[PDB]
Amino acid sequence: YELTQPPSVSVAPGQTARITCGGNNIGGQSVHWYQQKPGQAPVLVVYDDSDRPSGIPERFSGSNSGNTATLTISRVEAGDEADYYCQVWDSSSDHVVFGGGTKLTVLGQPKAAPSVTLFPPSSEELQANKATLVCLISDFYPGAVTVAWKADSSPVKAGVETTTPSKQSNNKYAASSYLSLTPEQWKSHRSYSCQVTHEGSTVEKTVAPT
Amino acid sequence: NLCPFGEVFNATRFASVYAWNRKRISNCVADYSVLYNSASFSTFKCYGVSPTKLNDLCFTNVYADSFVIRGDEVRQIAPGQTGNIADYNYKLPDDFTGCVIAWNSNNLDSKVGGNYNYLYRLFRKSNLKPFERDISTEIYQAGSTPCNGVKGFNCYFPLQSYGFQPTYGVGYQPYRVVVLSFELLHAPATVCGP
Amino acid sequence: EVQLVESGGGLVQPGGSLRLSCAASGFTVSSNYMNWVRQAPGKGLEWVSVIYSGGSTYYADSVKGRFTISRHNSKNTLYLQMNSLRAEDTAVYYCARGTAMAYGMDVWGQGTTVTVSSASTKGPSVFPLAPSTAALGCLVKDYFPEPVTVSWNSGALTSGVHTFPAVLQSSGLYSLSSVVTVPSSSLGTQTYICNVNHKPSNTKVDKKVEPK
Ligand SMILES: *[C@@H]1O[C@H](CO)[C@@H](O)[C@H](O)[C@H]1NC(C)=O
Repeated sequence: YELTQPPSVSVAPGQTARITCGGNNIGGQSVHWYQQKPGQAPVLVVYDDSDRPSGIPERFSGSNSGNTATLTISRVEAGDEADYYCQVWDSSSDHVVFGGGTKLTVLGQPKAAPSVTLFPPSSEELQANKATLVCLISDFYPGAVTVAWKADSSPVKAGVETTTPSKQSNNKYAASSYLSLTPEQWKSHRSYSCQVTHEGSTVEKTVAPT
Repeated sequence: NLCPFGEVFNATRFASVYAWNRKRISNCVADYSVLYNSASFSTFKCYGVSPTKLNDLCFTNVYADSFVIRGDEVRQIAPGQTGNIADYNYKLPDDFTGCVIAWNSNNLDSKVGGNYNYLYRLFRKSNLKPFERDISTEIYQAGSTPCNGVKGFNCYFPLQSYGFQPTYGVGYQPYRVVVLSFELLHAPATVCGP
Repeated sequence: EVQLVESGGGLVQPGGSLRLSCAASGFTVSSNYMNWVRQAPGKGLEWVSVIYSGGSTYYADSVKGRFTISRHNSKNTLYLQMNSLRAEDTAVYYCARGTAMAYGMDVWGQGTTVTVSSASTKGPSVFPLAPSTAALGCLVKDYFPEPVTVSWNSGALTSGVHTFPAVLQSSGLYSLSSVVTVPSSSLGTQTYICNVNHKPSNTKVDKKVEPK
């Protein structure tokens, strides 16, 4: 079972934020929404798809429609910046399934498209029987990107290692991804591409063996 | 003098799993192959016996237990299983000799706004013994503080509702389940096959 | 007074064993649904295990056969025994009360950290990221532990430098990159020397980056 959440949701202070959660059997399941502030433990903010726990502000509301559960945060304040997770119990696999997590960031800055630089393995690296592709993303806001590595046109997940976005000196965000492979796979492919998806816009950079 | 299996399988209304309905069958002949070859049952699993041999076998009593669960919980109605239905609602013995029959009842037990008349036990301190029944609705005490019969912190209502809807997935659709236990004591076997 | 307090986390070699404890106050563990839920650094929440009030247990596919959930009513404590540990188990582990079937998980612990790594003090490898205005790079690979210092031309080049935060590898090592934005007119004119200093291993390396 999979619970699908948008990785990032950005809303200006005082506006209304909506976080969706999709699943094949969500209509029959009880969806629970948890909030996790940076550095802390998760807190329950919605249970049984619409019920507010004691101590949770009234602006946190749960809604269910068909097979989609929506957490609505009204009159959003900057303190609500956090990672929000939807959770169910899937009885098809006897599992507690979590969503991918949505990074709710309260906008206090103009949106900035990411700048991506891709570096192929060095000659000395291939001489040392190793190879590393270095994708570097910088100068993007909000600080949430999705990194996808492709060999020619086929997605690759083995050897992918990405950092959590980090604030720069200019209040913008940066991250780094590394693809590790043997020189065999490096020289037996057309090109290797790093795709960085930020706020629904994808920026792709490709390199080829020379 | 046919065994009254019709009023168990073709019953208009079915019991909740937490309050499952037992019907004793004795002093009649029963054709089990007609059961295995009719109504297009979703699941029909026999432990310790086969229907073809059942048609040529004799037993002291036959207990038919009827209830309604969701499809994904049908696999819980089996010996050696765990889970909410198996532990807190309906438990089969490890030596279970008998059959389990289940069929989809979405067209009967589902409603557009949600059918909440079917309930299952979610909270219980200890697992049920085999064939034990618990229809109590006393407020479950999770903490050390007494509950005094009111819902609150550490004070949960033991039963939960399925809320069956036609648009639900198959694993979350209402399935009707009949469990046939075959009891063979040191008494003349009055219920047999042709 | 309603709290969950975790303990037992720390550093464990791959293939080792470790027991996590979660002491409860404000409710009785033996009569509650109790879950262990872990979170890897930078990734999302992953449910690990649950124990029912009646004793039935469920585990995630990733930990099946290795982890064991248990409880002690005398100390009102939940326990998670973890054997045959691998690097992918490195995470912060929380204990929580409740069932996802209804009412959710309300009370959570503060979480304890578990790091499965065999990494020791190791010097880095410094490699050149050549350009095709133009971008030059120094790749620092497979070093432990933090931190490492990167400069360009003995620290005399600072305009346009960017030393990215290091990655935390599954093996337990670290790696980062440092980028300088230089003009295309100075590719074959000026020499660019990147100096990397790692004090734990006394490793100082200077590398020249030139176009291919
Ligand atoms: C239920 O009704 C159908 C109607 O055709 C019949 O064939 C079937 O035998 C009945 N069920 C039982 C258990 O007799």
